[PDB]
Amino acid sequence: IWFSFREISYRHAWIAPLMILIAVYSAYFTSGNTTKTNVLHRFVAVSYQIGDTNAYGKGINDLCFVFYYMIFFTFLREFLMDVVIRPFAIRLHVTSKHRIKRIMEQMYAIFYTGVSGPFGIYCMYHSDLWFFNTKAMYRTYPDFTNPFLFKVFYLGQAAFWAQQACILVLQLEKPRKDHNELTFHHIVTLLLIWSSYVFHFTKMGLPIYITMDVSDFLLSFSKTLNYLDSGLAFFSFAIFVVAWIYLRHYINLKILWSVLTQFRTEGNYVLNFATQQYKCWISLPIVFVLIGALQLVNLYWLFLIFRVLYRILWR
Amino acid sequence: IWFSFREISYRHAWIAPLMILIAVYSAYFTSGNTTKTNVLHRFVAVSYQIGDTNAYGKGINDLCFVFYYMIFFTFLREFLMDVVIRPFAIRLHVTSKHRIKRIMEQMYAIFYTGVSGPFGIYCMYHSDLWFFNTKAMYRTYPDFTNPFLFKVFYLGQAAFWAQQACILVLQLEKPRKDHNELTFHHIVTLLLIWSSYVFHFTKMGLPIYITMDVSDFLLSFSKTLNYLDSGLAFFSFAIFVVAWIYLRHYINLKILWSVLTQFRTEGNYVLNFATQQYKCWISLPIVFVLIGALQLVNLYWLFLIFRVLYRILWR
Amino acid sequence: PKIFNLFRVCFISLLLIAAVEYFKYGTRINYEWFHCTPIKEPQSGSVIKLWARGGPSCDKRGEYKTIVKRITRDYEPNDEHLSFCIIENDNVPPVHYPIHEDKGEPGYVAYVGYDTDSELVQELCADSTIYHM
Amino acid sequence: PKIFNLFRVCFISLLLIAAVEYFKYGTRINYEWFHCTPIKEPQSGSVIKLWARGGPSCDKRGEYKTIVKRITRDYEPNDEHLSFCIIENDNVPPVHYPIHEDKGEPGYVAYVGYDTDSELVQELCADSTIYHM
Ligand SMILES: CCCCCCCCCCCCCCCCCCCCCCCCCC(=O)N[C@@H](C)[C@@H](O)C[C@H](O)CCCC[C@@H](O)C[C@H](C)C[C@H](OC(=O)C[C@@H](CC(=O)O)C(=O)O)[C@H](OC(=O)C[C@@H](CC(=O)O)C(=O)O)[C@H](C)CCCC
Ligand SMILES: CCCCCCCCCCCCCCCCCCCCCCCCCC(=O)N[C@@H](C)[C@@H](O)C[C@H](O)CCCC[C@@H](O)C[C@H](C)C[C@H](OC(=O)C[C@@H](CC(=O)O)C(=O)O)[C@H](OC(=O)C[C@@H](CC(=O)O)C(=O)O)[C@H](C)CCCC
Repeated sequence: IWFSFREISYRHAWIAPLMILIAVYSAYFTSGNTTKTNVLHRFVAVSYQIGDTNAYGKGINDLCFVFYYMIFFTFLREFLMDVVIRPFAIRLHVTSKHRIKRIMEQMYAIFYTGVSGPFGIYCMYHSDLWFFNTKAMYRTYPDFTNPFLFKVFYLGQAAFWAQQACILVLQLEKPRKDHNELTFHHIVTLLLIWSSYVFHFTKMGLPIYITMDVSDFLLSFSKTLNYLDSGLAFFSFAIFVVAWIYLRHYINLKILWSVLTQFRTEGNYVLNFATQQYKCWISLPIVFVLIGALQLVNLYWLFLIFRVLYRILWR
Repeated sequence: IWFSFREISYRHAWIAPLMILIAVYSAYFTSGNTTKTNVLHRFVAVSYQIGDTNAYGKGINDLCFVFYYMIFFTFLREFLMDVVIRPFAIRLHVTSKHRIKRIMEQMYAIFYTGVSGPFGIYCMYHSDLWFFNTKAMYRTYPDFTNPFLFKVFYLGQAAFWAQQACILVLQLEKPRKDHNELTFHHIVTLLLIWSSYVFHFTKMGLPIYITMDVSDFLLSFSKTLNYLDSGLAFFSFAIFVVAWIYLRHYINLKILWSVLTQFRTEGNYVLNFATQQYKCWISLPIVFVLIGALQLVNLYWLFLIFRVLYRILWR
Repeated sequence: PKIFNLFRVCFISLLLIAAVEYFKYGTRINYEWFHCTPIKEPQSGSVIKLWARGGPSCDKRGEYKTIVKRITRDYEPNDEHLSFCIIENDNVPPVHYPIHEDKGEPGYVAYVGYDTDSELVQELCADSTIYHM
Repeated sequence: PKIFNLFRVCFISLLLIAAVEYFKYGTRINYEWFHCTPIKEPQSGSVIKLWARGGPSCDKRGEYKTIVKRITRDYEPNDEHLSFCIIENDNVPPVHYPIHEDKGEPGYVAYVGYDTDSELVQELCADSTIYHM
């Protein structure tokens, strides 16, 4: 069955990750203790529940969970893409190579972001961060524990972006696409996620997930409407550019100004290595540099968007 | 003078190290304080004198001294070799390429070993190690301090062998010579010297310097007498083989047996990381393995010597 | 003239030298980790009893270092304030342990608890001074 | 399919993760190195006076750790046996230092000497217990 498996793994790239996921889930669920006393629980579920409240700690089972759901997102990407989009993008009159590949990619992005954007907004709705309040982003800083949904959202985003990065590294496509700053952006994204989790800055990182996700959703929807040659694509592009300007630039300059102003004024600002209080004069430059790098990369894309608007308004 | 310097450094390779040595010595001696308060003293002289007695400590000025005298031995090798041996090996009727190169190398080895062998025997004469006594080799183990002559001898041997190794690495000759185990031997030699000094096993290392040096002297003298086609070379070879057997194999099996027996019986044998007492059950295998590796390499050469004796006794 | 091979081998050799010197220095200043093993003994509630036991290399200095390290690493004074005493065996030389596993009484013991039960530490350290932390 | 590039980048990333976690753990268990600076004060002969001074993060635990580390690292009980006492300021909270450089009195002081002058330590620690090491 060596040749059959080779052919299936060539055609369907999701069969191996599906087998891994199926095996792990069957082994975990066809058993007795499904609680933290199982060895597969550190992969299937989030660990370090503080007592029996709704607040989870951090550890190495976080790495195990992130790795297992990297495998899960690798399965989901290929399976969903093929099995669903193939039929959808073929029963729709799109006849090309570049058009089919990019409609593939943007419809998958639409699905994932439609799932993860409202999820993040719901997580930010059930906290004091409601509506990008930047003070609740610093008041109770050390934040060693996160709620259930907040932690699973955070770590699912980490697993998804880690899988994107490893796909970017383990190439399976012509790399040359004329947009390289994407590698730097992916590096900055993983650094932000990981340092945000490790150094207890997760309440600070949630608004950025929300703002990047909603912009990604609108941009992917507009590019799909472009691909289908609909004529309704310009309205969607205008909605996208307004929402991009607001949600990325206004909100992220608000967050960068919040760093400079209320990093030093809200909560604890005296360094304590014993209490793991890292909010101090030392980490302020690090936080500002990382978010400023992200915002410069976003400003570049704003320049590109304005360039395209220019072309559209004289051509 | 760029071309003149290039030509001189091509012809005479010792001019650059001579300039370095001359500069450092002139700067050190054309000054005021020639004692430990000078910055050049850590290069020119051995440091860490304990008070005003005859016993020196260890530190990083040991590394500085070793490096500066690596430069010194690099100068001495080339200058002595060229200026002296050229005239001597040319006024002697040796007409070849292989003959001239090897008579070069063996006469330099004769000079260096004639200097360093009696030196080591004199160092071992003014201690209790006299005549390869193996108990004084362990009684006062921790040995943080060494006498003046003992330290300068030890570190000069270290500098000479380090320079030999770096010449072996930075190749300037056809490497292929049909004797490669020499690289492994040089690795073992530097490991032995460095670990012997660092872990306070210098009284244990001095007999090996003596035994290897005298054997090197006799072997180089016999090979030179061979090169000159003298006819007296066989007597020298017999003297060399007897002295090799005794001084290397008998004495070094005595030292290896001394490890196994009196490593555990003489002096302190209870490990103490606070008092830097490393003579214990843990370091016994390390010491035995290093000296056994050295003795296996020597046994190989004994096989070669017996092979040559065989050829000489049926041909 | 493989200058880069010489540079790499010298670089590696210097890292070997520095690693071994750091090994010596670190095992000399942190020797009680190798020679002394902490022995805890819960008494009642939050309080425990500390001492260390090893060979002849576990001297009184090593026992004191091990005990204070356990006190300051197993109790969090930011969560709750603790209380402890250090009691010395004055019928004992600084170096008193043997090689074999029959070692007698330690040179130092300590009783450590939280301020939620400080009366137990007070009545468990007879008349030794009690340190707050 | 550059599998080796993926392996190398994952390997490097895991070393980054482990290095940062070790940084957190080590700075948490060895926090008094960053927040407390030892202040020595020679008294007469071999004896000195120890205390530590920092900001609010130099608590009583940090002062005690700094003092005992200085005692056990600046004196060699193998060469000569030493003697010391730890004196606590009980008119002081565990967290008592301010940010600015006007900090008052420490939470802990110590007098440390060798047994060659043990009478000076005995008369310099008024009625505090004296530990031998
Ligand atoms: C004391 C010491 C202690 C130390 C302490 C230290 C502690 C450390 C500090 C603690 C740290 C705390 C930190 C807290 C933060 C926590 C963060 C957590 C996580 C957050 C990160 C999340 C990461 C998400 C980021 C992302 O998501 N990042 C991603 C989002 C990011 O990577 C991806 C971005 O979304 C990329 C966006 C690019 C946009 C452009 O692309 C648009 C182009 C220009 C136009 C368009 O697109 C094309 O151009 C099509 C091209 C495609 C192409 O460009 O190739 C094509 O044709 O195929 C098309 O334009 C045309 O085509 C017009 C055409 C016709 C016309 O107009 O007439 C013409 O003109 O030609 C239009 C639509 C046609 C419409 C006609 C109406
Ligand atoms: C609790 C935890 C704590 C942990 C604690 C841990 C602490 C660590 C442990 C602490 C450690 C303590 C350790 C203490 C030790 C301290 C040590 C300090 C330093 C000591 C090291 C010093 C290093 C010196 C080593 C050296 O010096 N090492 C060096 C010495 C070593 O590297 C070099 C050796 O000396 C190499 C010797 C090789 C010998 C052969 O070579 C000989 C050949 C076979 C014969 C001859 O040589 C030739 O063969 C000539 C060939 C040359 C050729 O072979 O190429 C040619 O023709 O050109 C020729 O043979 C013929 O030619 C005969 C010919 C005619 C005939 O017979 O009829 C024939 O038959 O063909 C004869 C003479 C012709 C005579 C005719 C009578």
